[PDB]
Amino acid sequence: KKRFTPPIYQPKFK
Amino acid sequence: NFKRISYAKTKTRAEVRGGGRKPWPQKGTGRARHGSIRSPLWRGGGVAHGPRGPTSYYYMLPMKVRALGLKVALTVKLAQDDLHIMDSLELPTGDPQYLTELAHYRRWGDSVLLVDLTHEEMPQSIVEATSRLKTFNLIPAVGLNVHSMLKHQTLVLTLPTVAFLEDKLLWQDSRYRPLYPFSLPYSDFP
Amino acid sequence: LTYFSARKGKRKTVKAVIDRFLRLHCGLWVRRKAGYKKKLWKKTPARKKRLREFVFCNKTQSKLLDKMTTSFWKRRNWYVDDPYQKYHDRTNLKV
Amino acid sequence: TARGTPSRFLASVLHNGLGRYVQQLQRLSFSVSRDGASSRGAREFVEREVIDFARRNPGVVIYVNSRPCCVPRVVAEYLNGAVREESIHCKSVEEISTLVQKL
Amino acid sequence: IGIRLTLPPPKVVDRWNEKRAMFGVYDNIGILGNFEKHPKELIRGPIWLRGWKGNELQRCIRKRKMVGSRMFADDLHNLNKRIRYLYKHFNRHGKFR
Amino acid sequence: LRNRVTDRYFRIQEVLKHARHFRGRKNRCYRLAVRTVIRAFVKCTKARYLKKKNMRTLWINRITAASQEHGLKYPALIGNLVKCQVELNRKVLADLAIYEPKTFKSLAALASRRRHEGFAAALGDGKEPEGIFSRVVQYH
Amino acid sequence: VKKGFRAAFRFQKELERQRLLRCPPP
Amino acid sequence: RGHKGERQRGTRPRLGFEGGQTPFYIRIPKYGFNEGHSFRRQYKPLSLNRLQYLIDLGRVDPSQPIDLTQLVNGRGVTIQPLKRDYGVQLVEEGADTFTAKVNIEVQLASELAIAAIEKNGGVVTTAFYDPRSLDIVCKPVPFFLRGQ
Amino acid sequence: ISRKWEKKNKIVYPPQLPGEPRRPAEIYHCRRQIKYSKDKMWYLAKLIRGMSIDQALAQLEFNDKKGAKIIKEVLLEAQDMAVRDHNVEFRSNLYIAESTSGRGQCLKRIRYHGRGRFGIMEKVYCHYFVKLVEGPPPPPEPPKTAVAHAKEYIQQLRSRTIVHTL
RNA sequence: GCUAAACCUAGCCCCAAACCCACUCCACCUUACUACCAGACAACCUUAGCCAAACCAUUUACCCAAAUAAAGUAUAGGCGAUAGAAAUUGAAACCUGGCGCAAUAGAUAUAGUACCGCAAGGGAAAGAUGAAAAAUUAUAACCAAGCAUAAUAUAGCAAGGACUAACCCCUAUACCUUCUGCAUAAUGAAUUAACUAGAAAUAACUUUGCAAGGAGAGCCAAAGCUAAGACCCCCGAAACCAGACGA
RNA sequence: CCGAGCCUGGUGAUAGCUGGUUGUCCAAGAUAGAAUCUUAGUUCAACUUUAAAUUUGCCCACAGAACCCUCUAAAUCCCCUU
RNA sequence: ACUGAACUCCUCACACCCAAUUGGACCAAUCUAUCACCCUAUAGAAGAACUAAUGUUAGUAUAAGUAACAUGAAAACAUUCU
RNA sequence: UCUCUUACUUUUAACCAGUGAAAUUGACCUGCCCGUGAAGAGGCGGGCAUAACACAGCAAGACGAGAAGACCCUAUGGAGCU
Ligand SMILES: [Mg+2]
Ligand SMILES: [Mg+2]
Ligand SMILES: [Mg+2]
Ligand SMILES: [Mg+2]
Ligand SMILES: [Mg+2]
Ligand SMILES: [Mg+2]
Ligand SMILES: [Mg+2]
Ligand SMILES: [Mg+2]
Ligand SMILES: [Mg+2]
Ligand SMILES: [Mg+2]
Ligand SMILES: [Mg+2]
Ligand SMILES: [Mg+2]
Ligand SMILES: [Mg+2]
Ligand SMILES: [Mg+2]
Ligand SMILES: [Mg+2]
Ligand SMILES: [Mg+2]
Ligand SMILES: [Mg+2]
Ligand SMILES: [Mg+2]
Ligand SMILES: [Mg+2]
Ligand SMILES: [Mg+2]
Ligand SMILES: [Mg+2]
Ligand SMILES: [Mg+2]
Ligand SMILES: [Mg+2]
Ligand SMILES: [Mg+2]
Ligand SMILES: [Mg+2]
Ligand SMILES: [Mg+2]
Ligand SMILES: [Mg+2]
Ligand SMILES: [Mg+2]
Ligand SMILES: [Mg+2]
Ligand SMILES: [Mg+2]
Ligand SMILES: [Mg+2]
Ligand SMILES: [Mg+2]
Ligand SMILES: [Mg+2]
Ligand SMILES: [Mg+2]
Ligand SMILES: [Mg+2]
Ligand SMILES: [Mg+2]
Ligand SMILES: [Mg+2]
Ligand SMILES: [Mg+2]
Ligand SMILES: [Mg+2]
Ligand SMILES: [Mg+2]
Ligand SMILES: [Mg+2]
Repeated sequence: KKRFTPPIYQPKFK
Repeated sequence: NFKRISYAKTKTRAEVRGGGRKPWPQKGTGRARHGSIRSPLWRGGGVAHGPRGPTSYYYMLPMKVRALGLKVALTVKLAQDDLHIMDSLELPTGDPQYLTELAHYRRWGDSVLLVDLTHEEMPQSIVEATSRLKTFNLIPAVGLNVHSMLKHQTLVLTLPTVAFLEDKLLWQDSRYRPLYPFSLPYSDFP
Repeated sequence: LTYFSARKGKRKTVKAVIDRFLRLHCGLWVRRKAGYKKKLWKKTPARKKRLREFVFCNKTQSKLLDKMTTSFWKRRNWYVDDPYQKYHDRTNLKV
Repeated sequence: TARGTPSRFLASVLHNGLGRYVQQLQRLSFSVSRDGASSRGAREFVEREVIDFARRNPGVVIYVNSRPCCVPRVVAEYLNGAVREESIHCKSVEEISTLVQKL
Repeated sequence: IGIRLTLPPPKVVDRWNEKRAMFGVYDNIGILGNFEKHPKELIRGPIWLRGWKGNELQRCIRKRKMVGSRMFADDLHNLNKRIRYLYKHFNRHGKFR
Repeated sequence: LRNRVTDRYFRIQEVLKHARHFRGRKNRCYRLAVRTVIRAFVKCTKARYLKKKNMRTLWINRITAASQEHGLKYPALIGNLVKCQVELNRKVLADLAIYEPKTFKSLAALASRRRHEGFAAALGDGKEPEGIFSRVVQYH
Repeated sequence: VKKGFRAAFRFQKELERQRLLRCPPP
Repeated sequence: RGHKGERQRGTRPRLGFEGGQTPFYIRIPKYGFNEGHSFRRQYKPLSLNRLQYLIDLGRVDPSQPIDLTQLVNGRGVTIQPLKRDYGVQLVEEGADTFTAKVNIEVQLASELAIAAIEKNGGVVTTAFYDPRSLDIVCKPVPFFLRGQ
Repeated sequence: ISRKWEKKNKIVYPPQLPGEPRRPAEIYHCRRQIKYSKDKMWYLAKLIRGMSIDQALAQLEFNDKKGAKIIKEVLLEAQDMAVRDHNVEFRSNLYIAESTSGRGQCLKRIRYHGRGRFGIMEKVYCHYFVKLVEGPPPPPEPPKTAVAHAKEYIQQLRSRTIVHTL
């Protein structure tokens, strides 16, 4: 199929 | 070890508040393979192999072995000149200063275990003398063990106290089988 | 065989071992050869007699049957009319 | 390895074999504790064999500080000025005797 | 670097305090005490172990049987989960079988 | 944490004290310093036979050069020295050839004379003289 | 914090040794 | 732990599984070996030799009638109230060299034992008791402390 | 955070004897928290190194960089504190002996790429160290001619002796 | 010497005891944080599922009445992996701690804060001088990974043997693993600091004690019984049900 | 990120499948096979690990081990001496 | 003829080079009892050791000062021009 | 579009001023030929080759970077359809 992974955003504290 | 209750308890990877869904896909991203957080390999998880609940180290030795150990401790205290038999534990005025001066003059050591009998039949002078010191202790004839004897350097007993100890230690020899606990009235045993 | 139960925390036994075997106090298990009651018309009388004999087990089999049981099945019973009473004790044993 | 530690040459301090042989060892400062279970060997040594070790060679002076410590040590100074300090922590009398003889 | 620079303060402990100097008192009262009370009754602590050792799972079973009828909800759930895990680890996984 | 590690830096220093003269990150990275020190110690232990063989070959080369400068060869010299009941290893021969040329020239002359006597005895199948400097000494 | 005293004592002795080695007294 | 696989991962079958193969304790048919063992009547043995030994030592006085409580007090036999025990039987192993002359109450006494007891001048009494009576006669002190 | 460079100007020396040299002065000064890169500061320090203070100021006045004026002001205030407090009379009898650069405290920001990913923007900071010594500047090391190489080769060929024997 | 390293207290887990609380005035069931108007309808229900039996369709402690022996006994069970009582002697009121820890440990918590979605929900690091900061002083420095101080100088898994001196002379194919055979061009790795992975029964071995009896009721016994020591990992999937949420 | 969604609980689900499994020394220590909806696993043979009881373990020699038409080799099995 | 190993010999005493596995001896940070307080021993317990698991967290190098990148011009700073 | 490409402008390209990545890294003092090896060697044997250090372009190799291959096979691990 159409394999795709969504990106993950880090918390805004670093 | 028979009076040890370790209250240490650490949570595992299941009792920790957290970890439910799956952080990031395993096949999608190129990060490490993980299924849930709060793991012993992550930061803030539970202990893998640690103390789980209160652990009790309860175990009892045979009565004959304990009686033989008491007799061996008595023999060790008697052979090394660390056993002074008395007739009546009484003091003229009852004070810690006179007590420690007599102990230093009679060459006993830095500690001595004073043992009486029946607990209730103890004079007030020696009680008030020992209630102000730390090395001097007053325990009855029943509360005598092995750790308190080995902790002190010498031992002090009395004629009725030593007679009670002798008969209680010889009662273990030439007896019948337990069958039922000795708390019953029996017939010959009081 | 459930080494630790959920109520008593003890060790459980297998009732099949008790219903199919019989342990003696010496450390031997008495079993029965299979097929001693089925298809007896095509077997020679010698085979029929051989199948109807109390055959003992081996070493690994006895160890397995002992591990599958607890300390209750390894005691000594004193029945009134026990036909296997003479087989409990084993005399004339030289290593 | 040899490429990580310094080296020297084999020579005498002041030609002892030519003229006369002298004792290189001078002082032996022992530190034996008063109470403890880590200086029993040193205590027994000072009790039984230190007199014989002092009378064997008059050119060696033995100092017994008897300082209450935990690790018994020994200081050995030579003519050239080298100071080798070793510890006799939990050692028998024979081991300490062999060590001081080698020193 | 995981080494503390300054030395810690000398933790002095009085070896002749109360429980230290009076340790082992009234121990073994059955032998030389005409047998009135068992020495196991002098142990102070959790009620589900006053004179009983047991294993890791046996202690949890005894706790759920004696005290399990008077605990919390999350604590009881965690105890049940731990008992299930110990059961699955002892009666399914392992060695020497 | 209960009774965890409180003296790990001492082990790191004990490992790194053997890696205080290396080039690159091997003198600082413990993970590589361990392997570097391991290989260094293994090679230092295994190179004893290599050092012995190198010293022996150097002694043989020095003896051969000295024999060629005097006017002989190495195998003939070794044979004549082993056939004259004189046990001298390669080290003393090299030391003499480097420092004491007179005794080495005397040894070369003795070897040449022994070789000539052996050739004469082989061509004559000896009978009577068999070499003046020969005559092995019997030790019972 | 890390509970201990013997390792801390050895580390302090090493620090004193490094101090006396870097700054040699008369 | 050896190499990888079930021997290292810990996921091993239960004790007795031979990997699909029919185990040894299954291919054998059932037989009436332990059909009703929990209901059979068990009796502890008691030889006349040990009885004479107890009488000579003094733990069994031959002046009073001997039953079950006397044997429990003398501690010659161990009568278990459970495990389906209906008393203590009698064994004629100590027939020869047996001089006691004392009445004894045994639940099961053989012919040789009764004869040997009657030779010196003893009385054998065969009686039966329910497990409740066994528990009562074994330890009478807790039965008296009970309150029933 | 450690500060040990600004405290070296307080080391008091005992009074000398009439039979002792003059001993040049040592002036330490540095600034903290400078919005610049450490590589460019080190390049400027390598451009300076051991030269006269006036020549350094002249080279920095015509240096088209951001830290040039910063280093110029640092040298100016250091010379001022030297001639006002460190007991320095001549203003042109100074030379820079040591001049290096360090690294300052850094923060973290975002970069925003062309997708859900991003970068770690680390605010690069640095410092600047300099030391002023009185007296004329020392001349540079002249290159060794063929005579020095010949003498060294002769010494090396004369120092070799017999090896692997006695 | 810059970057940066340690400085204990908010307390955190379980015991024994004790049963613990909920309006100062206003607003809070509609668009909660809204003072004021006409259909009153709204609960009373076998939980399921995973795993195991090498599949799986019967079956699989979880059921909320204090210990133990009986007993893992009779029994139920594709009579098989397993489950499991009852009848019975019995069960001594009152005492304030940690042979647990100190911010990557212990509750996630200074906090259910920021942040993500309309939504249920998920959800993380924080604070170190000091008696006198109303002592803005002069010091206490010294150790990891990254840097200048102090770049390179021919040749070679970075190493060893060595000499008067770094190179120059000789030898020598990184580390753990599925593999007969791996540095192989197979797998993992940039370092430092913290954390992380062998938990346990019947039957066995050794050492005290007693002994035809042992054992603190129950159990075993034709040399036995009690006690102690000794022992059996971690992480990683697609799937199913139940309770709520979205056009 | 729908050939069938997000959250929580069952769940630390299971998985013969992958990887890893922490200080030193010494000694012992290498595999005829059978069964299984099984050869990627498991169980039993054989070998390896400890402390005891018993006495025989190896080449052993004159001799012994039907065959059939056409040949039938190199060898093997029991074997006190040494 | 000679060169030529970890094979043999010279002074020493000899347990100090197999996969999996098994057995025997030491080692250290915590608490507790016993002695010493410039730091160790006798006994009991362990959350008792990391060169590795695309292991979790924080600091920092190579890649790399590499790619991307802003502001129309003059000027009294009141304005003018495309 | 080609034979057969060319004339100019912008983005862009090279240097100066600063913010300043991402993938990736076991360490590199990093040349070639013949031959060998887990079967395609800059680190192994024999030869050839050699003062050191940056900038500006192309891809021949380091079976180079991204996805535990979607193609073939195993799984008493699943799901959809009939
Ligand atoms: Mg959970
Ligand atoms: Mg999972
Ligand atoms: Mg935690
Ligand atoms: Mg593996
Ligand atoms: Mg395998
Ligand atoms: Mg399975
Ligand atoms: Mg089948
Ligand atoms: Mg299943
Ligand atoms: Mg009941
Ligand atoms: Mg925290
Ligand atoms: Mg947290
Ligand atoms: Mg450093
Ligand atoms: Mg070379
Ligand atoms: Mg490893
Ligand atoms: Mg693999
Ligand atoms: Mg292969
Ligand atoms: Mg590789
Ligand atoms: Mg692979
Ligand atoms: Mg890689
Ligand atoms: Mg719409
Ligand atoms: Mg798993
Ligand atoms: Mg398989
Ligand atoms: Mg040789
Ligand atoms: Mg040899
Ligand atoms: Mg071996
Ligand atoms: Mg742990
Ligand atoms: Mg650990
Ligand atoms: Mg580490
Ligand atoms: Mg990667
Ligand atoms: Mg790692
Ligand atoms: Mg580039
Ligand atoms: Mg550009
Ligand atoms: Mg630029
Ligand atoms: Mg190879
Ligand atoms: Mg090639
Ligand atoms: Mg390569
Ligand atoms: Mg794959
Ligand atoms: Mg299969
Ligand atoms: Mg399936
Ligand atoms: Mg299924
Ligand atoms: Mg489905």
